[PDB]
Amino acid sequence: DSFVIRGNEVSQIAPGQTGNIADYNYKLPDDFTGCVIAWNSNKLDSKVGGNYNYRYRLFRKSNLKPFERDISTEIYQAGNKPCNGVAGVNCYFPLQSYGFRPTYGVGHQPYRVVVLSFELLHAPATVCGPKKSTNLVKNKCVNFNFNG
Amino acid sequence: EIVMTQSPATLSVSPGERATLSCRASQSVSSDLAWYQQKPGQAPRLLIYGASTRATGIPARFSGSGSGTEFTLTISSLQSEDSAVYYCQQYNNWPPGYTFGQGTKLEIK
Amino acid sequence: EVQLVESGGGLVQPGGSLRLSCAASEITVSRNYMSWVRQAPGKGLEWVSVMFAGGSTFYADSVKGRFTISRDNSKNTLYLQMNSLRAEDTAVYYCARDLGVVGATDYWGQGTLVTVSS
Repeated sequence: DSFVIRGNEVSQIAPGQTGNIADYNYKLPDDFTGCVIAWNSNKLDSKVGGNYNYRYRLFRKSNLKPFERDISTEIYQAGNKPCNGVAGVNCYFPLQSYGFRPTYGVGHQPYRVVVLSFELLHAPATVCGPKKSTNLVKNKCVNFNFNG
Repeated sequence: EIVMTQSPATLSVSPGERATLSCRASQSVSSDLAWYQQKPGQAPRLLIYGASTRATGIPARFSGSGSGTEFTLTISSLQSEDSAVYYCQQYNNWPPGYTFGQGTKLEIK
Repeated sequence: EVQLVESGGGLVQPGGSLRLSCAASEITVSRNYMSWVRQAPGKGLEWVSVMFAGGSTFYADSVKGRFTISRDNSKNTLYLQMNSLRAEDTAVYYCARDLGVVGATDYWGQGTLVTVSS
C-alpha cells in the first residue's frame, strides 16, 4: 500500500497510533503484523509550482476501520444544506492540498511510504526465498541435499 | 478607543520567500490579538491570535509575533493561494467588543 | 482549516484569575460538542470540562465549582473563565471538539501553558 504523506506525520503510522492521517485517512490495525518503509522524497515528488496534486483527508464523518479506502468527493457541513445553496457556513471540503514545493523544510518534504501486510490465514504459501545454490563439492565423502 | 494602524497597505513579493506584515497599535495590547485572512469570496479566516501561537493544523510556515503595542504576522513560504486580505483584531476588553484594522492586501508576482 | 487554537496562557500569582479562550474556523462551535482537556507538564491528561450545543455544561471534580465555560456563538469561538487558580491548575490546556461514539476526539490544539508565580 503505497502513498504520499507530509513528513511530520510519518510518526502516526504505527500500531493503534492516534491522530489525523491515522484516524480519518488510512488506519492500520492494532495487531497489524508486517512492515512500513518511508523515503524522504524531497526530489521525487516536488515542483516549484507546488506538487499538491494530492489532497489528503481533513474532513471525515466517523473514525476509520483498519484498511478502509475512503475516496470520496463530498462536502462536510454543519447545518441543513451544503454550499451549493449556502455560503460561508457549512461549506467545507475534505480534500486539502499539500503544496509540496522545494523551499519546504525537512518536516514538510513529501515522504513516499510503502507498507507491506502479510496475511497468513489459510496459507498455501507461494512466496519464499531460500534457494541456497552452494558450489557442488566433488570426490570427497560429503553430505549432500539434492532437492530434499 | 484604541486605534490600530496596519502596514504596509499592499505588498508584492516574489514566490517562495518570506513575508512580514506589521500591524501597529496606539496603546498596550500586550498579547491579546488575532489575525483574520478574508480570502475574496467568503468569510474571513483566523490564522494566528494572541502573541505567537501557531494555529492547529496550520502549516508552520505561518508565524505571529509581537507584544505590548506592536505586533507582526510572518509567513515562511507563500503558496499561490495565500493572496488575500488580513486584519488584526484585538480584544483586551472582550465582554462584547472587538476592534478591526484597515486591512492589508497581500499578493504574488 | 478545522482547528482548535488556544490563548490566555501566561503567568499570574496564586489565587488570582485568568480566562482561556478557544476560537475555531471552517467548523462551527455553537452546534458542536466542545470539551476542554488539560495536561500537567510531564503527567497524563484529564477531562476538565465540556459544554454542549444547548448550553448544559459539565466540569471535572478537581475544578468543579471554580471554572465556567462560555462561547460567543455569533463569531464561532469558545471561552472558559477560571478563578482561584491553585497549585494544581498549572497545566497545558487543550481545546477539543468531541463527537463520541460517532468518531472520537480528533482536532486538538498545540496547547498553552498556564502556570503561577510559584
